[PDB]
Amino acid sequence: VLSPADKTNVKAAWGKVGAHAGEYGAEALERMFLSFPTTKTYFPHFDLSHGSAQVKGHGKKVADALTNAVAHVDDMPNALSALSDLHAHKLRVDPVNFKLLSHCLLVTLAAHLPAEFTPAVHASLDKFLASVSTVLTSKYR
Amino acid sequence: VLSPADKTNVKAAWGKVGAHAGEYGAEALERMFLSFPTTKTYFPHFDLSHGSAQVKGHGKKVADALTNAVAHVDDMPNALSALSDLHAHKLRVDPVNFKLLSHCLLVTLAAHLPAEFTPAVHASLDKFLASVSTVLTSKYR
Amino acid sequence: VHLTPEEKSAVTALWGKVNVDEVGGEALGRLLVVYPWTQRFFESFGDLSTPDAVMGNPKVKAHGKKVLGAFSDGLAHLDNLKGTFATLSELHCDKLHVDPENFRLLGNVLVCVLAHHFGKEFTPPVQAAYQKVVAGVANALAHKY
Amino acid sequence: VHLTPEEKSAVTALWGKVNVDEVGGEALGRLLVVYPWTQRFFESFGDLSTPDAVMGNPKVKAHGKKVLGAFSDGLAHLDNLKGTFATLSELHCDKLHVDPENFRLLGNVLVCVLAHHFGKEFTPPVQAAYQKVVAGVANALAHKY
Ligand code: HEM
Ligand code: HEM
Ligand code: HEM
Ligand code: HEM
Repeated sequence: VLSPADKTNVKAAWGKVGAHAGEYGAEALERMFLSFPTTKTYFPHFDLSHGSAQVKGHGKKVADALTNAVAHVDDMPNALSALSDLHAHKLRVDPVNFKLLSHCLLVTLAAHLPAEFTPAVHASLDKFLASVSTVLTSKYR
Repeated sequence: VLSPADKTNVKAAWGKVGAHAGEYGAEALERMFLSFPTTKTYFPHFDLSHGSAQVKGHGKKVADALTNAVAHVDDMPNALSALSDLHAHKLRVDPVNFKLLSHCLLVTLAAHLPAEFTPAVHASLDKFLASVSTVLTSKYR
Repeated sequence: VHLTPEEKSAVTALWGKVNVDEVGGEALGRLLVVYPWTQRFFESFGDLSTPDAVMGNPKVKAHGKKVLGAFSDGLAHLDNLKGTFATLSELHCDKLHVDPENFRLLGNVLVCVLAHHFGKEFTPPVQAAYQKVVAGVANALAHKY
Repeated sequence: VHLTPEEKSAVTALWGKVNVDEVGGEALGRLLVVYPWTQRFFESFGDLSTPDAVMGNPKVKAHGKKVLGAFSDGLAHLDNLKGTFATLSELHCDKLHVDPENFRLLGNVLVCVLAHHFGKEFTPPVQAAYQKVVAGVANALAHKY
């Protein structure tokens, strides 16, 4: 449960991401594939090579959805219904994986938003990614 | 979320537990202590010996709370608020341990309810224990 | 794994009583039923729409027997699981693209199945030895990823 | 751990640029803030009521330095983290009652602090190697439980 402070923290941090969200999207995936090689089992049809357009494009896709989620921080369940659906009934990614992408995304933001990645912002973002994870895995069963 | 089916399943299997809940609670703890030794770090003040009265006493408490969650299956967040507060603020049990107890609870029921422990019931009990765990950990941060 | 001699005997003693054909189908069907997401690898198996559809599906049953067969062999090479499972690890990774977490879920399901089947005989400490075993197998199976 | 000579160099060289003092205080503080339940072991430290209060607490800072110190010394025994942390493993279990999961949480926090610090320099491949190390350390510390 995101507090008012959290929502603020998140909106601020993401605010700064701006035009780079797509790139950060791509970079987190790349960090994910290398750090947790088991996550590659869900992308057998992609070229997982560095700077692959498939990864880049997918990075964008993920970033936009996070953007949309920040925008509807108050109504996530509703803003991500379609995506919860897709993952629960089509993709069927194992829930453990969500924590791996989340971590890689924090690492990415840390590396790129030094001044903004304060302990309190770090805490907020974590809870945020956890929340998003929960929503995306709520219709699994 | 628990479907009507799930609810019937849970009330049904738990129904069979009846007056053995206490003993089954104690047994789940013991299996957990033996299979997942790291959970012992939370009970440094307990005699964890075979047939410890402390374990016995603790098993009853856990069993009583589960029984209370079954009795209020449509209002768990409220029926369990107190316990949610305790765990979040005083015990501060790492979240991952809930999954370990759940699993040892499933094992105990299986070992005692051969006839009711059907695939469908197994599934329902798993989602149920996951829900209780979610509630007890909801106020952590 | 770190199996005390007496944990190794207890595993082996109980395993002697197991009908791998039967337990095999039970474990696999149950997996597909409790964690429906795991169904993603079996779209060619047909109807998996309800519990009965899964539990009774001839293909699930046959597959389960295969998996448990390979598992039973692992039990005779408890000293070298990594070696025992190497080609299987490569296959699951490179060919099948099966997330190794699936291997731990199956392990847990299997432990419930043994409890189901053996009742009181599946003592706390027998469970503890099997927990070590299923973890070792899952680990061995994920080693080539 | 199962570090490639190349992965070994990458760890080795970034570390050489680390101010243990600051990184240790920040890693431990971030832990107490992101995962508030870890504060159950530091009651005697004082005011942990706020990020500001945690980050400023000198008891936290000095404990952070002690922890990273020991971590630091373990990178010199990357081929035997197990024998390097055996005594520390027993202490944490038998005296401190610290759940090893805490070891994993810090590991991850540590990685965020390094990224925070080295920006550009902390590349995907450098993170992969660090991830292997934090996992390795956590595993070694949990070993005697
Ligand atoms: C941070 C949480 C996540 C978000 C917001 C997210 C969002 C998305 C989005 C926006 C898409 C594209 C939908 C479309 O094509 O219209 C997608 C697809 C996909 N996601 Fe998720 N995702 C998340 C976590 C994960 C994780 C952890 C994995 C696997 C390890 C994953 C695996 C996939 C796959 C395999 C696809 C389809 C890729 C393709 O074939 O193009 N996702 N996700
Ligand atoms: C869904 C699962 C759980 C339930 C229903 C549950 C319920 C309870 C209850 C009813 C109590 C007693 C509170 C009182 O004194 O009134 C308790 C205490 C406690 N629980 Fe939980 N709990 C659960 C999970 C866990 C887990 C996973 C752990 C750690 C592995 C844990 C550790 C503790 C400890 C250390 C205490 C205090 C015991 C004492 O000192 O007497 N609990 N729990
Ligand atoms: C105890 C762990 C496991 C063992 C020992 C095992 C063993 C096997 C064996 C011997 C085969 C046949 C190999 C071949 O076709 O040459 C197989 C195939 C397969 N396994 Fe595994 N398996 C295990 C767990 C799993 C799990 C948990 C899943 C998915 C949830 C899975 C998914 C598959 C699939 C999709 C196939 C191919 C089926 C086909 O013929 O189309 N396995 N496994
Ligand atoms: C990188 C992993 C860790 C390492 C290498 C490590 C190392 C140390 C060392 C060297 C000490 C000194 C105490 C003595 O020698 O008597 C210590 C104490 C302690 N550690 Fe760990 N530690 C680690 C992780 C943790 C974590 C994650 C926690 C809890 C969140 C923790 C809780 C404690 C506590 C409570 C003490 C006792 C402090 C005191 O006596 O006031 N440690 N640790």
